Amino acid sequence: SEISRVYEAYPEKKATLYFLVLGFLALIVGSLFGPFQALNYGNVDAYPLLKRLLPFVQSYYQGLTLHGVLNAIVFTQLFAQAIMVYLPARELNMRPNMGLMWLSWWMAFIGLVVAALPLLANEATVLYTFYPPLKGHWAFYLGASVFVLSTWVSIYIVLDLWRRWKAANPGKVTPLVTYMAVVFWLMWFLASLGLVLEAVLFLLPWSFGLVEGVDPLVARTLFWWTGHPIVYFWLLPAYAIIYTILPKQAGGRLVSDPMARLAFLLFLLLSTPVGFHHQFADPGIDPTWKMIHSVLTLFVAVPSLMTAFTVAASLEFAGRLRGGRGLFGWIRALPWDNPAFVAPVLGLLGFIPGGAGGIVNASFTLDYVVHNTAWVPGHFHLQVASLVTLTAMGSLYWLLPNLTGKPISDAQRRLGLAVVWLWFLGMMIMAVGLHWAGLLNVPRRAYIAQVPDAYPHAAVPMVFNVLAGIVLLVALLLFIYGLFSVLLSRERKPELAEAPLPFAEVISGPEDRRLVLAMDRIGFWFAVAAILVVLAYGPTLVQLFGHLNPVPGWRLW
Amino acid sequence: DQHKAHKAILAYEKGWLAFSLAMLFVFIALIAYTLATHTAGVIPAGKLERVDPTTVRQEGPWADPAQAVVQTGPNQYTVYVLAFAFGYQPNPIEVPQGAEIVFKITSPDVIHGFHVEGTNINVEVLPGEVSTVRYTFKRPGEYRIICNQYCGLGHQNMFGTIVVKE
Amino acid sequence: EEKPKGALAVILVLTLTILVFWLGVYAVFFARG
Ligand code: HAS
Ligand code: HEM
Ligand code: CUA
Ligand SMILES: [Cu+]
Repeated sequence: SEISRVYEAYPEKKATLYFLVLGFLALIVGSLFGPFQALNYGNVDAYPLLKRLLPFVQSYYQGLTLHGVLNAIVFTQLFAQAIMVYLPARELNMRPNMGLMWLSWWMAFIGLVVAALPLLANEATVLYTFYPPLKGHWAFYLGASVFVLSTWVSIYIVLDLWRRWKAANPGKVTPLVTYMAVVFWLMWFLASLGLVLEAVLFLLPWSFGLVEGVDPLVARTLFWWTGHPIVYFWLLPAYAIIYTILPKQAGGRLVSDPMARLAFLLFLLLSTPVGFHHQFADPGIDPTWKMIHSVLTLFVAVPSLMTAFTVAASLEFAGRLRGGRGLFGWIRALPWDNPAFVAPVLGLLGFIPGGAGGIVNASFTLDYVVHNTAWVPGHFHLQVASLVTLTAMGSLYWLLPNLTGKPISDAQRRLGLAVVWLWFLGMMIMAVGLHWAGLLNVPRRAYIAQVPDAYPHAAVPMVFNVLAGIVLLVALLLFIYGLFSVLLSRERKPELAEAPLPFAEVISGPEDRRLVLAMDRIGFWFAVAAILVVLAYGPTLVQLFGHLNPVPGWRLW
Repeated sequence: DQHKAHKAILAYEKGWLAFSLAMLFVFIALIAYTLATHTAGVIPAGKLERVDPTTVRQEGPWADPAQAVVQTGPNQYTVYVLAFAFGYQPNPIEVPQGAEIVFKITSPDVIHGFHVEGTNINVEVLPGEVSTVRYTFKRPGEYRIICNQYCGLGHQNMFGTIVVKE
Repeated sequence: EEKPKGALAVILVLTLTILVFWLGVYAVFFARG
């Protein structure tokens, strides 16, 4: 059948790849509006240009929407069904089932494709949060509905591949990568009901025309169930990558197996019971629970902290191995010639400011300082346009060989970082701007270019955003040339491809085994996780479900 | 170095979880110090106070914008703010200085914000619910009201004023 | 050898930016009391 026995030995590189292509396409299109939306916050109107290049756009806010669905829902979703199946699958030399594994990919193309339409046609300009009563063509709600449900097929693929292993390595622990994704797909299933009970019972009949109204307090409470974990649905993949992979491409080893397990363990507990941080400014939602979720939210920042230690430690150990030496001698010992290794390490620098961000935001009342200002678009860009994205972009160089064949000549190695270093610097410059205007009260989510006399104390951050627009346009464009060029010029030469992708390995101890053994109560911790949700959203969700107060729809563009 | 090294990690790790879990409660704590003093009123009312958005600009204290600063204590003043597809009723809102404004806001159409600029007042306003907050402007003048919530293409243009009379 | 000097220099900073941020903010909260 094949002049590439490539997809008969293993076609987990036949499915996955289509995941990442779709992914890295969504990230290109949606990111497309980026620096346009960038100069807006820079106080220069760019849309007269953009509307004419792509003549299909009508609002600033329509782009805002493309950029939002196509970067944050589609691109991150895809990149996790990629990694989060492919890796464990390989760390076990097992093939994921392929009715299902090919079905899930149809779900995503089917979905996005259906949605994409309204969205281009400006029939659905309600933004990636799509807050009723802003009402979006029935066809959009069906998009996310299936597309996001495509994460239900894949949960299986993993958990299938869990069952079969331990039916054949029975009485052996769970190998790390697998152990990670297991909980991750379980956690994501706890979160995946939020938006799913919201789509089904409310969104769909409404937008279908089977009710004139929805209750937008509950409409946004189900969203925020799903809508927080979903950031940690975007993160943990790059965490996965950084835990198991990074230390290798970077010359070294995972300093602890179980720290890394623990880190994920607390992410299936605390990823979901934490929606009110986003609902701080709602009415009708008791002050007490805002406090709860706020304590809880600070809890969920405790994984990423030790991560901060376990990772930096690794790179440190690795740094010394390459005769790094000075207090900081360890840093330049790192493979700063390698995009594989640069993108997520710059990811993690980035992660620091963006880190504290979350925590300011996370403390109840300190949200009233920053909430809905541009401060927000500051924090998340730092976290997800930057870390998750760079970790993804950078994955090009070890994943895409492993997957197609096609090695990466010194030229690619050059573009490589030209892209990455421009990306980062862009994300850093755009960071201070967005974060600063944020404190001078420039609202987020706004076409502020059309009122370019209104934020006169933004004068200067403003510049920062202008500049970051130029920078990051320069870097998108290299990325296109460096995406289509590491794919399409023809080195589908034989050998290399085949692999264990560089896993790293671990340091070991006495203490390990006792701990590693307790974190394997997957059914058990799935329970406290599911005790925790029901304990926290339950006593509020009951309430409002009794004062369901539906109000009419609205188109308003 | 190497399995030896590994031990030292597992106690540093421990310091990290120790020190770090700490400063977090300091925060949980500091928060609670705000949580018990005047600056706490900018926190939306507990209760649902339900309304019927499609009627509220026609009947209810939100119908007449002229009589929407109702005195309510010797120093309390309820304001009935309405926040609609594309401004604030009323423009402006005049309140006295040194005194307790209890804002009560609602939507007749879609969602809006109401971030009274220079203050903590910063609340999502939802059709058919009544967002309710306390504030005291201790020092008077003009305060612009920005809508920080997308609500369609009037959005980047939705402002209004608080005048607080010297 | 002996010391994770580095990894802390990293968290020390990670801490000092959590502090600068949180404390900086807090005060804006209050400056807007
Ligand atoms: C993918 C992405 C995201 C991650 C990850 C993320 C992490 C957090 N966030 Fe967030 N966020 C909030 C709180 C947090 C907290 C407490 C964390 C925590 O999980 C983060 C803990 C992180 C740290 C403690 C940093 C650890 C640092 C590390 C690990 C770097 C180490 C560097 C090394 C090791 C380098 C070493 C190498 C060398 C070479 C030196 C809150 C408040 O509670 C809001 C509400 C704002 C509002 O008003 O709407 C919010 C709003 C958002 C929104 C806006 C949603 C919307 O559009 O309406 C998005 C998209 C988002 C994404 C993400 N966020 N966030
Ligand atoms: C090319 C570089 C990028 C630039 C210049 C950029 C710029 C911006 C700006 C200025 C905003 C604020 C818009 C507003 O508040 O009105 C924004 C929103 C957003 N960006 Fe990006 N961005 C970039 C890349 C990315 C990437 C790679 C992701 C994927 C993780 C992403 C995800 C988002 C999301 C989820 C929003 C919020 C949507 C909303 O407000 O409803 N961005 N972007
Ligand atoms: Cu009302 Cu934006
Ligand atoms: Cu969140």
